[PDB]
Amino acid sequence: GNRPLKSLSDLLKGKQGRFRQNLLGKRVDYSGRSVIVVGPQLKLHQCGL
Amino acid sequence: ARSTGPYSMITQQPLGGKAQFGGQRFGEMECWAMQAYGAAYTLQELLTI
Amino acid sequence: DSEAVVAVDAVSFTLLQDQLQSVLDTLSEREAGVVRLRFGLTDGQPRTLDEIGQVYGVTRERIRQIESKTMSKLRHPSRSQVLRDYL
Amino acid sequence: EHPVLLNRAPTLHRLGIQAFEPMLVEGKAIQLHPLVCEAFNADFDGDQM
DNA sequence: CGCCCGCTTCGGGGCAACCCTGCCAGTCTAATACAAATCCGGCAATGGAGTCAAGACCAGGTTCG
DNA sequence: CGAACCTGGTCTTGACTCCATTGCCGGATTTGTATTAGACTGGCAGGGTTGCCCCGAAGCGGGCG
Ligand SMILES: [Mg+2]
Repeated sequence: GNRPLKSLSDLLKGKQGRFRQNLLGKRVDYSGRSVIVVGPQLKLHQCGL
Repeated sequence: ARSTGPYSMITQQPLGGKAQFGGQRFGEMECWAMQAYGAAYTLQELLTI
Repeated sequence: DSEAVVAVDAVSFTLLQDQLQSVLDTLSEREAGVVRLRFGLTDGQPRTLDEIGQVYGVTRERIRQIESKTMSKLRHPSRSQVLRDYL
Repeated sequence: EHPVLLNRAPTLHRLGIQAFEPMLVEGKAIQLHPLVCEAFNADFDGDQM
């Protein structure tokens, strides 16, 4: 498909190297996301879940 | 949500996206935020275990 | 990575080992020694009837009698309800 | 009494991650207290945390 | 005479945000000939490993004199 | 107070069965290697347009032993 290959130098350079992609910012366990809504009866230190 | 799920192949991070379980990318700017608080133990948690 | 450590079967396996050693300690000592040597629970080497009768100094038919008696004891559900959920 | 963190990408500054005491809420959307919208830069147009 | 160096331009690598969300890419002379290796299928030496039947053997809980 | 019992196993003994485990041994298949005599004699072939920045290279006008 005429795709240039990925050598050893391309494992470190740029945004997709090991540094910016897997050394500093990792996917973490014990995690989750959702959409947010306003909670006007909560206390300041409380939150919905 | 994800407590413990599938894992990536070459590196051993948790995987990505709602199609799998995956975690949310605790990326570089969030590492800066928790450095700026000074929370060192939670950063060690989220990047090692 | 479908060969990675699943991290819940490992702790289930450790709890299996703890509960299994407890249930095997509910019996007497010759019995549990025969079971552990017959199924290799002490080194991973499955000893057979002649080695067990040699290390206890009896005949292999006595070992098979003790084996059948204990495996009849274990199939009683009082020694089995805590292990039934582990399949 | 077991706090959780609430990231919001993009984490521009230090208050993008805060720690709230959770409480259980009917529904499937995270209820955020309204007085941290200014720190999170979070309107309720469909933002996710 | 040919000799060398100060500005100019040409080129060349590096970088340009961040959450989710996705999921599997191409093409022709053609066969023989032989030998080592490998493998697999079937009896054939087992003796070890298990299994049963039978009994001898106690020494203690159950009943009669 | 003793007799006799029958029963908790405890252990052994011998006889029998089954079954793995090499061991040849021969055929099937699998993989490697060699060999084909008319003549044939220097590639396709594609993309590529951002912008900015820093720096290093090649060159041209300027003077000079
Ligand atoms: Mg918004």
